[PDB]
Amino acid sequence: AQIGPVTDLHITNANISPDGFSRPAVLAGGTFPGPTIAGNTGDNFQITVFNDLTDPSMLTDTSIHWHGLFQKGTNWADGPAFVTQCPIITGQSFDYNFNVPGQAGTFWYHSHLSTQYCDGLRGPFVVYDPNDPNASLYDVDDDTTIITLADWYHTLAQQEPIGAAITADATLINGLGRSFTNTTASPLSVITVQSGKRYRMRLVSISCDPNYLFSIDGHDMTIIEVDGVNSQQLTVDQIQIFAAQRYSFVLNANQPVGNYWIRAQPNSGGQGFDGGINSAILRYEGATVEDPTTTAPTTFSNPLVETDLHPLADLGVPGQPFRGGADDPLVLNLAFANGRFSIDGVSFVPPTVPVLLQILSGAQNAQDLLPAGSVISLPSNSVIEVALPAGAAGGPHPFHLHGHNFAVVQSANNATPNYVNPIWRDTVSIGGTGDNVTIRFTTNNPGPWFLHCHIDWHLEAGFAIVFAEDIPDTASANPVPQAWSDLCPAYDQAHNI
Ligand SMILES: *[C@@H]1O[C@H](CO)[C@@H](O[C@@H]2O[C@H](CO)[C@@H](O)[C@H](O)[C@H]2NC(C)=O)[C@H](O)[C@H]1NC(C)=O
Ligand SMILES: *[C@@H]1O[C@H](CO)[C@@H](O[C@@H]2O[C@H](CO)[C@@H](O)[C@H](O)[C@H]2NC(C)=O)[C@H](O)[C@H]1NC(C)=O
Ligand SMILES: [Cu+2]
Ligand SMILES: [Cu+2]
Ligand SMILES: [Cu+2]
Ligand SMILES: [Cu+2]
Ligand SMILES: [F-]
Repeated sequence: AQIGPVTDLHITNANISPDGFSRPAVLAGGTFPGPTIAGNTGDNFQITVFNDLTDPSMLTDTSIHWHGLFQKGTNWADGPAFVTQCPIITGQSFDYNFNVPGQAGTFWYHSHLSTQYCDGLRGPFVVYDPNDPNASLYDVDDDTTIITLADWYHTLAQQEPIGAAITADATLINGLGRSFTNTTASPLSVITVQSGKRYRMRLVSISCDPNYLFSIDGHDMTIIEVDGVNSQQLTVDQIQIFAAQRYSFVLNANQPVGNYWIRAQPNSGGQGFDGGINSAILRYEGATVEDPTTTAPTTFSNPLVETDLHPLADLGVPGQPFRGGADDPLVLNLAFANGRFSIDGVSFVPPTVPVLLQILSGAQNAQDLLPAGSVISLPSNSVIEVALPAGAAGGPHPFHLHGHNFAVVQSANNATPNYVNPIWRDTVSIGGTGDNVTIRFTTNNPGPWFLHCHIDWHLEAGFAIVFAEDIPDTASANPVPQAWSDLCPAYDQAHNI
């Protein structure tokens, strides 16, 4: 029941009750989470998105981002509203037609208009590798081995009151889970395994906000992929996974036939597992159909620490092995005050004309681009370093860069940089007060690429900038289809702009 790489995808409103509480939602493919979109490395995806939304309480416009896919030469298909396109209006459709050369791994898709993905438009996106170097580590890798972690809110995203704290009402694992308050014994998700087999579990955070402490009672987890990047095998018994991150791990079904709790503890909202909140079930074939009776340890033996991860391939680190050892070394001042986030003193407010369209129309330096102060040019064919020192309220903030993955030269909670063999990924926690999480990449992908905190509430409140990478080559690199050119006139007509 995976769809793609060529598929329609209808975006609708419907009622759902994933924790026993009914509310309206914004859904892809009629379900929460949406159906898995899948193909093989190098495939041409043609995802024709039909906007059938009618309920303005969750916005009737939409735009979809394919998280972690580089979109080289297809910046117009990336999805962030007012960065690479105007939204699709209701009753219209749009073909996101792109290729995935050189990528294979676990991704996801989500609305990238306002906080709409929180209202339900989120699902997995898997690019399989027919020649996967990790293939011999497991037996089973299919739709039944994808594990999504989601925060779910009873209050609609657009209706979250100004000046009140936002927390979720349930953790959903594979779309099901129980509410933190007024808990009812609604169905839990079951992940089924066969004793003796090995599974590539593809763990996807589709969170709007919390990070999760993920574990499986009685089991350990051997990480083999991080945000699309193959890793050396790293065995852990708990994974702290931040919004929008992905891991693949090998699960060896090597415990007695039985039932085992799957745990996903968010950093906000309900604490613990009373009444079966924050829980799913790992069930072995032949086990009794009943809840697990297992318990977690008080202290985990081998939690994931990001500096323990290393690429499977020899990826290195571009630039020179010291702070500022890049062609374009940046240090961002990341701040929060009075309900708004800012980067270098500027709070992101989406522009009327998408950044890409501004560039195609001839705006040719970043000082000419709107929003003023929110668009930073990057030079072509250059090593970029971005230091992201933490401290802003609401952390730990998982920062994400479109169009690229990056070397994590410095991770949370550890002052030592790694210029030799750090993991590469696309979403990274910037940690806690005094940290200096730092990323590096090379600019080989012309176009405007969003950089933002992936806590969606923080993005909405301004925690973003756009890197206008290689402005001079953006138009030649990214020819645009007529349907894309039609988006802004249709949107602005519908909204009387
Ligand atoms: C994080 O690392 C960056 C460099 O990657 C530091 O930036 C330097 O900051 C000082 C002022 O604090 C400037 O004088 C330097 O020009 C900056 N660049 C360098 C040394 O390469 C930054 O201070 C670090 N931040 C924290 C909080 O540790
Ligand atoms: C803090 O981060 C550093 C840098 O990633 C880690 O240092 C590496 O540790 C490994 C394992 O012992 C050594 O092989 C490397 O040579 C170290 N690299 C550097 C540059 O020092 C360190 O382990 C991390 N600290 C903790 C507690 O995990
Ligand atoms: Cu994303
Ligand atoms: Cu993205
Ligand atoms: Cu944030
Ligand atoms: Cu984004
Ligand atoms: F992305």
